Amino acid sequence: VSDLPNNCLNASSLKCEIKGISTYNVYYQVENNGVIYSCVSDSAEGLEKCDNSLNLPKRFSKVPVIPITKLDNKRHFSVGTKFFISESLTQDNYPITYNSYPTNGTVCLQTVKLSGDCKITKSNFANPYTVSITSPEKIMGYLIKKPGENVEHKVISFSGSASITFTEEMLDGEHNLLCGDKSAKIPKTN
Amino acid sequence: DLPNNCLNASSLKCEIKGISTYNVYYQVENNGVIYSCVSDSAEGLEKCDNSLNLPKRFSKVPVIPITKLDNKRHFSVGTKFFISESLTQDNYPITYNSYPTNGTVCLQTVKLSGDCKITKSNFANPYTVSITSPEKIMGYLIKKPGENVEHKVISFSGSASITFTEEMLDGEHNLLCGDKSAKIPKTN
Ligand SMILES: *[C@@H]1O[C@H](CO)[C@@H](O[C@@H]2O[C@H](CO)[C@@H](O)[C@H](O)[C@H]2NC(C)=O)[C@H](O)[C@H]1NC(C)=O
Ligand SMILES: *[C@@H]1O[C@H](CO)[C@@H](O[C@@H]2O[C@H](CO)[C@@H](O)[C@H](O)[C@H]2NC(C)=O)[C@H](O)[C@H]1NC(C)=O
Ligand SMILES: *[C@@H]1O[C@H](CO)[C@@H](O)[C@H](O)[C@H]1NC(C)=O
Ligand SMILES: *[C@@H]1O[C@H](CO)[C@@H](O)[C@H](O)[C@H]1NC(C)=O
Repeated sequence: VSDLPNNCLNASSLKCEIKGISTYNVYYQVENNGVIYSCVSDSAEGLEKCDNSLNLPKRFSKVPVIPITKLDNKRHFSVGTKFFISESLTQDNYPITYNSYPTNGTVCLQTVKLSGDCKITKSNFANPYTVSITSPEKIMGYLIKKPGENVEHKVISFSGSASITFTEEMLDGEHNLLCGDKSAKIPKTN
Repeated sequence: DLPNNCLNASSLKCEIKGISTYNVYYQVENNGVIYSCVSDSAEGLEKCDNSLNLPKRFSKVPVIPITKLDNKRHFSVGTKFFISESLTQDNYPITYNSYPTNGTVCLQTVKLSGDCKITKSNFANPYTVSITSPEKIMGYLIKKPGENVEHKVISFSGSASITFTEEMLDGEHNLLCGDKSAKIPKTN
């Protein structure tokens, strides 16, 4: 029971400090016996007493996201930010634990986009403004977004299948339905 | 200007800050002010400090950061620089491939990306497969998990014929192409 990564787990038992809050995970370090451990988690549990825990959300959405690498489709696909492990630019890779995985590296904060398999179809059952989204993965996210908006905390998580009926404000020619790695233009009403 | 001083290292005091497998991160000085820079073009940087291992060309196959640390050993094809956000809310101006922005530079272990289909065509050599891809350029590599093979990645357009070597026929090498991986079988 080698418990190196465990130090990040009991943080209800240690002096803790949040260093950063992203849309989908938290960046914090904890002290034990004078040694500092860096941690990244997608779970907000037990971090209430940490310093800088003021804006710690109720829970984190667990939808699959990946970094946006082409900067010009940032406005289109952005759904917030997340913390990632990366390599040090000065080779000072320090020990750090990511979602209870021990590793070496540093912390990167990056704007992210939805990802994963999501099937989009137009439904027979209601109307051309009702769509069905399905996914073989445990959790899949979708977001309806006009480019440039800040609707980052409106990612909806679903398991297996869901149905959406577009509102009228969405039925201009500028709203896109983002689901997993997919983007589909939402039609104009008339 | 935002990209001007930075597409202009040949005439200025340049300094390379890092060289990844697929691009270079440098900075330039003009009239006393420093400008950060990220380019996948090696040209014009010869005069920069720390230029010894600056390659002739950077491969331009699409690559994206590995987000699940577990399957790093299997898919890794080197490292690349990317723009990120300041953790301390101090975002400075950077030019990425002549695209100007605010942010921070990140260095991330990277994997192959894009659409690639592994179809084993009927040929005369048992060890020859055909790969297809609709993208303008696509990349592939033969590696065994953990193999430190970077700069062994191959560009191709439309299609390509891969003729396996002997060593690759241990059941431990994978055909990485785009976002696809396939296991090279044991044959005797
Ligand atoms: C992270 O890096 C450390 C080294 O800083 C690795 O831990 C061992 O550290 C000793 C120093 O006492 C080195 O001599 C060893 O080479 C390292 N062990 C091994 C097996 O490589 C550690 O393994 C690295 N990875 C993780 C997940 O901690
Ligand atoms: C993001 O980048 C823009 C680039 O135009 C910044 O805008 C100006 O940047 C120059 C230096 O690059 C400063 O001297 C100006 O004071 C900036 N402000 C304006 C209004 O032009 C901008 O400050 C950067 N940051 C943000 C949050 O947009
Ligand atoms: C660490 O402490 C937490 C309670 O804050 C508990 O969930 C966990 O089981 C503890 N682990 C060990 C090894 O004591
Ligand atoms: C960059 O360098 C050239 C070198 O002749 C210089 O004249 C000018 O400042 C810049 N030119 C361009 C096209 O950016």
